[PDB]
Amino acid sequence: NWFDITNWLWYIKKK
Amino acid sequence: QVQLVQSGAEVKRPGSSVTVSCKASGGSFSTYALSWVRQAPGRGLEWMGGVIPLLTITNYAPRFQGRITITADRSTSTAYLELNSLRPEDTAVYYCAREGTTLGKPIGAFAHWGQGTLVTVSSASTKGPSVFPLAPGTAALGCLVKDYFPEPVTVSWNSGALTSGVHTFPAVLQSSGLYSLSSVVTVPSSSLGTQTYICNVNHKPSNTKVDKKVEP
Amino acid sequence: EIVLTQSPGTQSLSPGERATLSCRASQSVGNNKLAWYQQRPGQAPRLLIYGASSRPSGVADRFSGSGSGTDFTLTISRLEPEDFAVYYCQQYGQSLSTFGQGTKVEVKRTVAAPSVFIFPPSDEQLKSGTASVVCLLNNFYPREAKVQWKVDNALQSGNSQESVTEQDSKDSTYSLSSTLTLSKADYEKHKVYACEVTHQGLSSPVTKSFNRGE
Repeated sequence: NWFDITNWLWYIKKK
Repeated sequence: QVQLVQSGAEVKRPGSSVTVSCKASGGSFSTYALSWVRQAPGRGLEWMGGVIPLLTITNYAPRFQGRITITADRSTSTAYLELNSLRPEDTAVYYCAREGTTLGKPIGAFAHWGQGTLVTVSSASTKGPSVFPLAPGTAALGCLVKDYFPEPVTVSWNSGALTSGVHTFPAVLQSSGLYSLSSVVTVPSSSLGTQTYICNVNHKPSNTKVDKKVEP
Repeated sequence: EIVLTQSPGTQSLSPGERATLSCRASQSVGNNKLAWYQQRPGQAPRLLIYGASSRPSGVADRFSGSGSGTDFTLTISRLEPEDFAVYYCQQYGQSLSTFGQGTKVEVKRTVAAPSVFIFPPSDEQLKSGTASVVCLLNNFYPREAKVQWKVDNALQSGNSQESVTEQDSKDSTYSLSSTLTLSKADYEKHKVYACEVTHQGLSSPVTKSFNRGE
């Protein structure tokens, strides 16, 4: 789901 | 706060391509999803597509795949919609919309909307309207604002002093490709001899500014 | 492609009443990625609910979302005057996002029959070689109404256009205007111009008419 990509991006840019 | 500002309304010829822009400020541009949604006159919302700027990953609705391009430029925080091979059916207000956040966690749903861009697909030329009276218990009277292009026109009565009982109708698109609009007001019959009724019509694109006295 | 069905497309409700708006999906919506928007005339849509039940900051808590899978509901616990608007559902659980067709929440009021007025072409327009005849249906409820033009008792087709106002913010009525357009030459071929109006508030059709040049 393309609408989930920015959520993933937000997560990996925290860690 | 996130603000989206779109480019202004445009008239496009059939078969041409249109570019609409959306400049963002007040948040992170690159890591949030930006979509385009359109709304044809009197119709519902239609999702067209979107872009994630940082990744240059686009996502188009199947019915626009091959006819649209969405791009982003982080140097100006601007997103662009290109729509090609325009037809009358493409006449619509085009909105850019950015997903909301809980620089926080994105929610997918569109919390942030541009003001919209009206794109009119037409072969018509700019033309100012003629303004005709609709001459008058209760009486009705009005003005017929006929044959103008493009939208919009605005109508007031007695320089804005009269609003009670005023109805200004949605414009209709005529076979000529020109618009027509009516505005009416109901008044006491007894007031027809003692009170003056003037409709003030403004059509900015043609600089048509007419104040028409409506008489029995 | 997930099809979202909002039925009915219009709900007529009284101020203060509860409202429940349904959105049925043709297949299960992934992770309940279901959103609701409100839209007023002249304005961009506004997000009310996301993720089926989550409410953005600033949105009134009289709006609530519920449901999962294929069955979703927007509930407005008590309708305020500003809540009469159009509501759209949207799913974004697949890369192809879709909207429902929308549901208009309108103000229910007592039936009002239209007051009908007919207007001959102006002398000014006639001088220009064209004739527009206008029929006004004023202040009626409910919205459904029909207008038929008759010229010397001949039913007209294809030479008229009509439009309807938004529901009036003060008395919750509608108005409708229809315009019949002919060349001056054709206008002058006929005598009686009439519009015939049907409406729930009328027990039988109302006709208004004039005789040309009288």
